Amino acid sequence: TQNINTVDMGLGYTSNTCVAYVNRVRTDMGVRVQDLFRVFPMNVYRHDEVDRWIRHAAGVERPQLLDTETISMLTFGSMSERNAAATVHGQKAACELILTPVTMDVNYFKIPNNPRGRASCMLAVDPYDTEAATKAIYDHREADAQTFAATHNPWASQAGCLSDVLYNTRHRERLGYNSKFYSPCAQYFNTEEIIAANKTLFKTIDEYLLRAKDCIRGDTDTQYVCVEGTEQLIENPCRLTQEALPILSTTTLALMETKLKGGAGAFATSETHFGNYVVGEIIPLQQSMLFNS
Amino acid sequence: AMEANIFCTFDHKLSIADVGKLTKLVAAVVPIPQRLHLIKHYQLGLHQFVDHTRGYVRLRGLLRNMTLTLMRRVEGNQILLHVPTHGLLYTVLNTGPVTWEKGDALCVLPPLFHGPLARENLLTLGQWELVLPWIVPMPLALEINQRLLIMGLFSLDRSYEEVKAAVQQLQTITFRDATFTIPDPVIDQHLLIDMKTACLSMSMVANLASELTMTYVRKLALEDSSMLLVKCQELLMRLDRERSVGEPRTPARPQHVSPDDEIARLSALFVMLRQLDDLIREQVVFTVCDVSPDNKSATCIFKG
Amino acid sequence: MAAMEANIFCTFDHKLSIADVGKLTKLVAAVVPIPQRLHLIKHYQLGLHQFVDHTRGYVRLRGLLRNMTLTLMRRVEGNQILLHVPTHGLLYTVLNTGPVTWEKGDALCVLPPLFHGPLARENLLTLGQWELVLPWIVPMPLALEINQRLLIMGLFSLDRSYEEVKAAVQQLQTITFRDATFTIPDPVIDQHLLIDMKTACLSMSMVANLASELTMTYVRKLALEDSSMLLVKCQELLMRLDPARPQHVSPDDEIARLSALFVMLRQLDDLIREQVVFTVCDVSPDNKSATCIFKG
Amino acid sequence: MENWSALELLPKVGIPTDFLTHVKTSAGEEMFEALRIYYGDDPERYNIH
Amino acid sequence: MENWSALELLPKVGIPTDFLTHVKTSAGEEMFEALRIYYGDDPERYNIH
Amino acid sequence: MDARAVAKRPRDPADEDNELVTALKAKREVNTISVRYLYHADHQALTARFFVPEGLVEFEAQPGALLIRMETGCDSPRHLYISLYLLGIRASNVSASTRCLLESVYTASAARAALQWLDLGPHLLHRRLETLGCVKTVSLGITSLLTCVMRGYLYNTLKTEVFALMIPKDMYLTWEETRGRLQYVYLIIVYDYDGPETRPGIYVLTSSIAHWQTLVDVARGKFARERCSFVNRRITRPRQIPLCTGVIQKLGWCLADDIHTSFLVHKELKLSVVRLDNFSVELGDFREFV
Amino acid sequence: FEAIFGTFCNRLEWVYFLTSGLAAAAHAIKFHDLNKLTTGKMLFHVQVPRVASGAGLPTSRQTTIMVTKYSEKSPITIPFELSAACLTYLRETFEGTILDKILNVEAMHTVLRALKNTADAMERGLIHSFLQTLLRKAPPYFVVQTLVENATLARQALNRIQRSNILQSFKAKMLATLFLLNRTRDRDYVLKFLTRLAEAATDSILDNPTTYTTSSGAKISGVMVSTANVMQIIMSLLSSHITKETVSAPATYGNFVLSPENAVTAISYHSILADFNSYKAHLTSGQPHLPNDSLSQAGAHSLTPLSMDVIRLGEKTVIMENLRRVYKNTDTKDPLERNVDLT
Amino acid sequence: VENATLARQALNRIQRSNILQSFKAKMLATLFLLNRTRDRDYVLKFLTR
Repeated sequence: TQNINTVDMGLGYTSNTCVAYVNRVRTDMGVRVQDLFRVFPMNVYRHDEVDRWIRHAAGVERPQLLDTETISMLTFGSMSERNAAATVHGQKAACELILTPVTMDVNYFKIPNNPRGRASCMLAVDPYDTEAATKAIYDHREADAQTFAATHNPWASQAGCLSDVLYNTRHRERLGYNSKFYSPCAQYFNTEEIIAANKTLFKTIDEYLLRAKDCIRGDTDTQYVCVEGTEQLIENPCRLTQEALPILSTTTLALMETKLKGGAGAFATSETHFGNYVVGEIIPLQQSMLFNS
Repeated sequence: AMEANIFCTFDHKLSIADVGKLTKLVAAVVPIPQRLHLIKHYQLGLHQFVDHTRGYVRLRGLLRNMTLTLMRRVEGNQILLHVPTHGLLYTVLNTGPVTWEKGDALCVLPPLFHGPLARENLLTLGQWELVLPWIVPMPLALEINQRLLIMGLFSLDRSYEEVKAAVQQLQTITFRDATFTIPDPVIDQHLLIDMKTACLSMSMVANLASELTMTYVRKLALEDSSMLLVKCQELLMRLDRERSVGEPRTPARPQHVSPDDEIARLSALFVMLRQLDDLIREQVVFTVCDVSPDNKSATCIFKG
Repeated sequence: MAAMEANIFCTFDHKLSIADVGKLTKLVAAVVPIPQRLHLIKHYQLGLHQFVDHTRGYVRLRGLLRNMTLTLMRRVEGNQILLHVPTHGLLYTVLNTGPVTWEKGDALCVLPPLFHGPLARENLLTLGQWELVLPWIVPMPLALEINQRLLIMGLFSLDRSYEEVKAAVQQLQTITFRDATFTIPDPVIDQHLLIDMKTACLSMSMVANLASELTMTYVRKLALEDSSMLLVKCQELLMRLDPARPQHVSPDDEIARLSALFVMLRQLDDLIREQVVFTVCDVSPDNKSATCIFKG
Repeated sequence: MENWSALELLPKVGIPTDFLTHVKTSAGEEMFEALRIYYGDDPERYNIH
Repeated sequence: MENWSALELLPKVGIPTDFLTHVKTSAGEEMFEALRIYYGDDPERYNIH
Repeated sequence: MDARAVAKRPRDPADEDNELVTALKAKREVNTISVRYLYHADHQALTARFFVPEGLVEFEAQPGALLIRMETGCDSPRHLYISLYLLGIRASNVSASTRCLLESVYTASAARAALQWLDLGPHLLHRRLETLGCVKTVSLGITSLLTCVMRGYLYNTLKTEVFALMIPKDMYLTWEETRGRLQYVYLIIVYDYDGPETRPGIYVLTSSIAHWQTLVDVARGKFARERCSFVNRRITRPRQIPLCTGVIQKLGWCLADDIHTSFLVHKELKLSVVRLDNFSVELGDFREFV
Repeated sequence: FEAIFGTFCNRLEWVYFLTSGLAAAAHAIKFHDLNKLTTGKMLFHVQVPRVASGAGLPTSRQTTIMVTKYSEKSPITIPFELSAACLTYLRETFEGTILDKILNVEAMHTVLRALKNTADAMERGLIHSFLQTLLRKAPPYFVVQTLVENATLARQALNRIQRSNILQSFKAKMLATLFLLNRTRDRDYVLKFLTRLAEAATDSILDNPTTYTTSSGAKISGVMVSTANVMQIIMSLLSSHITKETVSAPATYGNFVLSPENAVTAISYHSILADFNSYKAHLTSGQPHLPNDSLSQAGAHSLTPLSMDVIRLGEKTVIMENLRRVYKNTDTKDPLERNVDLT
Repeated sequence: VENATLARQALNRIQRSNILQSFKAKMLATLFLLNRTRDRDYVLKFLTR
């Protein structure tokens, strides 16, 4: 055994890190949605015949878990999802959020912004002011941060909305669920954490160097939450900003060809075609990551 | 030379390949019929206790008197063997059918070969072979002993299929990480004598106590210091359905039994219990602390 | 407080004759129960003699002996008595007092003394209105026969006339065992039995309800077909009279009834049991010494 | 709450102390654990018990 | 609760201490406002930190 | 064989050099490791590490407790370790004030799984429990790594302090009026069969008694009220077969004189507890009686 | 016949903590009685300089400021084992047959391997736990970059406009600096970036007059570590600045022997202050300042040369270091090899 | 060589898949050398690699 004792002799920070060189990407960068039936197994339809028709259409299995197994299922969780027989790419993820057909995409998707549809940076908020801190992120009498329209996404920004009851960890904790599955979107909805997350500026990044990182097991197909320690920790830059990054997307195959046929700057630009649109890409990784190899 | 050791020899010369099959059992339990020093391999092992007409009870009762002895180290033409001291930890070996879990109680039981083949044997050598007892966890071992007695209770009435359908299910134990078919004591129709010798011991108290006890309840009932005897006399009715004015309100009692014969009914009541007693209890020979990975070796503190 | 000392010195107040000290040298490694477990006990506490009573009940000596702490005598230099207390599970030499053959490998149990044919108890130690009564070490089967009869003695007396009570006590007091005869000193019906006699009869009753009808009919069916030397004797022990298939086959319920029955035989059978102590390995040819292991 | 009355009476060591964001901006953001700023002279230090 | 462990290690003075009523009697009378009597040898005195 | 060889006293390990030191002495090569004195070379006590969920670490953080394993029909965890204090919400013996006290401490979701599992089954509680030992040197974390004792005195490493064993006051009782110089600690579980459900009824019971016969005789005293119930249930419910009015098993023994009352302090809430001192561990299997 | 040509076995490498360039970031000390202590601390004192106010403006009184650092504690543990079978052939030799001696010579080397496999592991764990601590004190570059850019303006506790302006640089510096060699690769833009790191690093409070010093009087400062695949690029693009050098590394750990006066204070009230005897004379003299504060006084007078790499960034000769040498074949994940999620 | 260092354990199913991804991207880009680019620094880097 050994007993080292570190001492923070530095007044200001004496160490710093900058991300440098990608070599590979574990993520599938896929599309397949998270299966809530494996996230909330206990939920079932009231009518008997209806559930037989729903699971048959989604293709989801309908396990007959024993009453003993369900209790541990709601606590420690389990890797309920069967691993794929072959995976040429890697782990997949794609959490889903229903939103307005008349979303103001020109003011939203073109630039990085909160998936909730109302910006909720805690650094902009006055530290240790829980009353004001919870008002700007929920109460809509105040003008919104970023775009000053009160709420681009009424079905997401509201407290108690379908995105809130279904993805906030405390509202999810009241429901039965498998904790081991990892939903990327949950980090934006942790009201009991994010409201307490605000602090003085130097103390905020210090907590960012501890609790902010999340565990993800590395051998399983789909992502799973894991006990910290044995697995390498994964910091998320978005936790400091609470603003998700837009990516390239095309309404139709036609507009996609113009991007692939273009030069190095083609990914950066955004385009529209009547009711169709094409989101621009804020970080030109698509040209860089593949060509850089 | 601090460690005590029980030496053993071999009459047959070992094959060099055979020497390595003892090294796979460095920690296996090696029961010894009687404490000694030099021991011929014919004395070694449970195989000398094998019997033909005798049933499973003979293999188990002799095992209780055997001095369990952990294997130490094979050394050429020798077998080191140490008898564990009480209260010290030792690394035994999980040769038993069921995987161990931490903290489980353990009690030795004779091996039980079943129907379909699986693991068989490795140490055949001139008729004699090195059989080893199973080391089942205790809570499962109580279930095993209950099956062999009840399966012999149905041995008298194999003729009907519904009885055979039940014994077929009692034969199949179902527990954690394991399923097994414990062999039926019934064979060649008639039951083996050692089970029939034991099955009567249960039927004795099941019947002999159904009449002899009636006389002694009424006299002790006068005290009522614990009050239960007022209801204890009605516990002897042996019935489920409520009485319906058939008037068997009071138990039947023996009539004018001879005073000398009355003593014989009680004197023989307990000699049957002395035979049945061996199956009633299982000493905890070992208590595992933490199972080693691969479910092979496991450290255990010796008990008893 | 220091944990009770492994080594105990016993010192006698009364002056000892040479005839006494010579008996102690041959008494070495005998089991000598003590109650106090003090580092320096008086000889009055030594032995079982101080607990004797006018009733001289053999029953009360059985329960009082169970509260005793067994010890092995060692090194009888001079007046001092080195009563070492054995550790559990270790080997120790043992020296017999009661004349019993002691077959090797049997379990042993401490027992209140009986008497052999002389009745003199001769070569016993008398020491000024005091004696050294050391309880016998006996084989386990003898501990059953000496006690299972004793439970019967309180039962049979309950319904019989006093002239018929003495007739049974006269027979049950003697117990042959491994050639040698034995007899129980002053058996005594007492409240010491009644506290135990009642729970036995209660244990006799609960077993009568636990049994399945097939478990009780198993012999009456067996007499219809098979015949054997054991089965003929069992009919003498039972009332004579008072395939249709079993009435109900519920194996999950049948096996559950058996588990409660084992609770009774771990209890009712244990009433005649005494806790085992020494485990014989190799008896000496003189049968005056034997290595032993394990305690109560 | 430490023993702030001691620190201004105990002898210390003068050290260079360059660091980012002023000094009130750093201590005022609680980047250090314990702190005890005061804008005047402190009457409370001469007492001893 | 005091700091009895300091007294159990620090060197003292050989002062005679005659007084009435034995000495264990004083512990049973609470004549002193605080005490920590104990019988056997105490391992705990070595718990320096 | 030599006459001097039998003259020799039994070998003293402490006089001998350490096995790690001896190989270094043959090469005369210093290493950074301090091999001069191996730790835990002198402990008669036997121990084994137990990984534990973080939600059950409370109360156990104070040295001295009881870890009884609890088998479960779930495939994972297959064995949820249970503190005796966690079992107090289940025991009928605990006072409703004492029960409400510690129950607030068990707000962790991992602790919530325990109460769900004791109730769902038909099996009796004593069959699912298994005594293991006592806490010492808690690791504390998301997965606590307790070093539970198997057979011996609890104490701090290097013998610096002898840990006491803690027992709640409600579960402790004294049959004797005058303590003996020695008394064994028998853990005991006694059901009170009734009707809709069979409540437990824990009672740790120090006693001078050692022999099993006299030990279960005094147990028939105050517990005779359950004895009237266990028999009354038999005539009441044919086909139903209640078994074991109670269970006794040895846990260890104590010097008796060292015992005195105390109280634990955790999460602000206090809880008075009987405090065994030099409790040597001596495990004993459950023993049925009616 | 089935011939078997001679067997081979790898030779062990001899890593050391002081030999590594990561040690330049630490002032290592030995302290035998470490197990007893609970917490350490170092109180600070800062009185603010001020400038004269103009007419019509509020002035500024002198403002004393004091703060107290603490000290985190972590341990490490490596199991290793010897089979009792091989262990008993050690001291318990049998007859002196030539065959029996082989098991003695083998068991004696079984211990030498069992120790040096762990003794070598003990040095690497200090490399690993120390680098593990720096990651907890290593804010992402865009955070530190925002400070140096707007530190100067916010003399007061940050304004709500200032806090918003600080947040604006958190994003603008995140979308471009998120990856470097993957994107731009100008040889000057890398040097322009890396030289900006050393200006953003605050100096450690203690100073080292001589330890870690370039020959001919150049004063070393700073250090950095990376995976070999990234250092393989940096050796090329910045080869004009990189030079090998024999750094004067300390030869041995320092020590912090307790003062005899501390031995009383450790028992009297369970607390200690370093060099307690030194403070007494400074009160009687009335002098405020002291020559040193223990931690810089903790030995390490010895020094030894060893070769290292350095770079000329801002006239700060930063040490270069690579940890590929000390994590090869190890079953642990390399701490420098991590990953970054992007929503 | 690009991925050997990370995979101390036997390769993960995600690791094996990223191994396959390099097999396609490298096989096409390096399918022919002198037939494609003839840059001096590129071939000098490719050969020392």
